[PDB]
Amino acid sequence: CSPPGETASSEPGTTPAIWTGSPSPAAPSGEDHGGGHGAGAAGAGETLTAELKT
Amino acid sequence: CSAGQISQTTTQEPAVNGVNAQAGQVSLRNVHLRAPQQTDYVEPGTTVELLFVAANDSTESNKLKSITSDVGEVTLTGDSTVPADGVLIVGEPDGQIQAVENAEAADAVTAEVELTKPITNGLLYDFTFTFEDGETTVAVPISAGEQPRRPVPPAGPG
Amino acid sequence: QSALLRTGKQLFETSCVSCHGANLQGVPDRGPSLIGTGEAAVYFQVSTGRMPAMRGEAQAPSKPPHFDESQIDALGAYVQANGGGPTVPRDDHGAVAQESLIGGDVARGGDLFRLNCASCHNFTGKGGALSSGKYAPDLGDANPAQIYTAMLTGPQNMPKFSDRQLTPDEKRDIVAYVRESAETPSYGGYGLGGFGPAPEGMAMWIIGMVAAIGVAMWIGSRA
Ligand SMILES: CC(C)=CCC/C(C)=C/CC/C(C)=C/CC/C(C)=C/CC/C(C)=C/CC/C(C)=C/CC/C(C)=C/CC/C(C)=C/CC/C(C)=C/CC1=C(C)C(=O)c2ccccc2C1=O
Ligand SMILES: CCCCCCCCCCCCCCCC(=O)O[C@H](COC(=O)CCCCCCC[C@@H](C)CCCCCCCCC)COP(=O)(O)O[C@H]1[C@H](O)[C@H](O)[C@H](O)[C@@H](O)[C@@H]1O
Ligand code: HEC
Ligand code: HEC
Ligand SMILES: CCCCCCCCCCCCCCCC(=O)OC[C@H](C)OC(=O)CCCCCCCC[C@@H](C)CCCCCCCC
Ligand SMILES: *C(=O)CCCCCCCCCCCCCCC
Repeated sequence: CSPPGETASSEPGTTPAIWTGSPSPAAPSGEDHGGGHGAGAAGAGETLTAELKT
Repeated sequence: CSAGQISQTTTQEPAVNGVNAQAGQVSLRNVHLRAPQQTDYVEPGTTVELLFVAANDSTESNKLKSITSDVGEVTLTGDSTVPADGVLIVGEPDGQIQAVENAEAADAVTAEVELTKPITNGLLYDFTFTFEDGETTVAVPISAGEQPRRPVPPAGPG
Repeated sequence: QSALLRTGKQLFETSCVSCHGANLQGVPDRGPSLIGTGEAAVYFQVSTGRMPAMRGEAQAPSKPPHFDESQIDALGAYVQANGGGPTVPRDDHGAVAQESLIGGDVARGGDLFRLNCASCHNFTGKGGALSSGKYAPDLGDANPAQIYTAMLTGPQNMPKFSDRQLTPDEKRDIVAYVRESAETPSYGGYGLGGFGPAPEGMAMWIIGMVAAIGVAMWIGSRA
């Protein structure tokens, strides 16, 4: 005997798409904190940058 | 009888990243792309260089190298009709030595491509090299010539 | 260098143009093109002697080198100029580096060797067999530059370990482990080659068992 599933010459295939990993659900819910702050508004956190251009 | 007409040693491609395209009178060797990528893709609009060596097989010559352009608009700066029983070295693969203080025809036929399409290392991208004798698709790879590892960020256990 | 390039060309033209055609392009079905192989490939291959090759077979065997260090450098420079590629390491003076390639860490080198090298060579760099007439040779003859360049350019049926895949520090550690395992004396007696079960069983059956049987024949009486 030989393995039932082999030798699919047809269907050349396609290049895999860029992987976009989903965030870890409640199972591995652990994630890095984005920054603690008072946040007396809708929420900004302790991380905010900006680029002053010309 | 590993020495018969089909022997392992003889039927071996060079251990180089560039592909070989023997189709046509002029043979293309070590044809690759120097496209240093800082992320998943080399974004369109950035110029990456096209390395290869065109060796002439016949002395009777095929020194035209008309267009050799594909998706990306490959342009041949300092183009010259070099191949006459010899080599046309378009660029300087990493580790290349100039071999003399001066130079001939300024750059030695440097081929550069404005991508107009994302590319990434590990993929094969078709290039149609067309000499007056004929045209051949080569399926050039992306090669990181001599650049060492780019430092990946340290991992924070979670 | 100009004269180095000229010497490399002269050696090439009267050594290998029959199988690595002039212009460094490969002769179809006799030898691969040397464009892009680099100086490291030439150094390793010619210094080990494999390249003055007088047969097409399963594997090109090692042999005494046909060129001295200066001619090896000339050929390597010629091939590097023609194709452009990996370069053999060198020390401060300019000679091919031997001691500088001995990595400081040997445990790391051994781990990397086992993960990557022992796969086919051995636990300690003795030889190994391959599919059809091929074989991974013993590493005890190779010098640090030869080991480093062997990794840098996969010679034949050997994976090509780029600097990105094995940073030169990792390759230096592997070189240190190879040299240490090769030059280290067998603790516990004569290591019968480096393969445990087979040489050990043969030595049992030939040394211990013939001794026991001969002593039994001496003590007892034939009948
Ligand atoms: C599955 C299977 C057995 C396939 C065939 C493989 C096999 C055993 C082939 C034969 C090996 C030989 C004899 C190769 C030489 C070339 C050859 C075939 C010549 C013709 C043979 C012939 C008819 C010759 C005329 C008379 C004759 C029969 C001479 C035989 C010569 C020999 C080699 C005799 C002794 C037998 C022998 C040593 C066989 C190899 C087997 C083993 C397991 C050796 C173990 C061993 C090894 C492998 C070490 O590396 C080592 C390193 C350091 C210390 C110790 C050892 C050690 O003990
Ligand atoms: C009867 C009881 C007595 C038992 C024998 C005890 C002998 C004690 C010897 C002295 C103490 C131990 C020395 C240990 C130092 C040591 O190990 O010894 C090597 C040598 O080794 C060799 O070559 C072998 C040389 C030949 C002499 C020994 C042959 C004895 C065999 C025949 C005994 C088994 C019986 C088998 C019967 C076979 C017939 C079957 C039908 C020498 O170095 P080297 O040679 O360079 O080893 C290479 C590394 O360098 C290099 O990297 C590495 O890559 C390797 O290439 C390595 O070989
Ligand atoms: C089977 C896959 C393979 C692996 C993986 C491999 N080798 Fe090799 N090695 C070979 C083969 C086959 C040769 C013979 C090449 C030739 O003769 O052209 C060789 C040649 C060598 C040589 C030349 C020895 C001499 O005396 O000529 C050395 C040294 C070496 N390898 C060490 C290493 C090192 C260091 C690594 C790093 C992990 C490694 N090997 C990984 C198969 C492998
Ligand atoms: C057919 C006889 C033969 C001759 C003679 C010969 N080569 Fe080769 N060459 C080969 C073969 C076959 C290979 C690939 C298989 C191998 O190396 O075992 C090769 C591969 C090479 C490689 C390694 C290519 C790679 O991708 O790693 C180098 C370097 C090289 N040759 C240079 C030379 C130089 C320099 C000479 C002359 C000093 C020479 N060769 C003489 C046949 C030959
Ligand atoms: C039935 C058992 C008896 C045999 C019956 C009649 C046996 C009659 C045997 C016809 C054999 C025909 C072969 C046809 C070759 C082929 O088309 O394939 C090519 C292959 C690719 O080429 C090879 O790879 C090697 C081919 C050479 C074989 C060397 C063998 C040398 C033997 C020595 C090692 C000595 C051994 C001791 C042997 C000792 C015996 C001495 C006679
Ligand atoms: C490669 O491994 C070997 C190549 C040899 C091919 C030619 C063989 C010629 C025939 C030899 C005869 C052997 C003895 C026959 C016994 C009956």
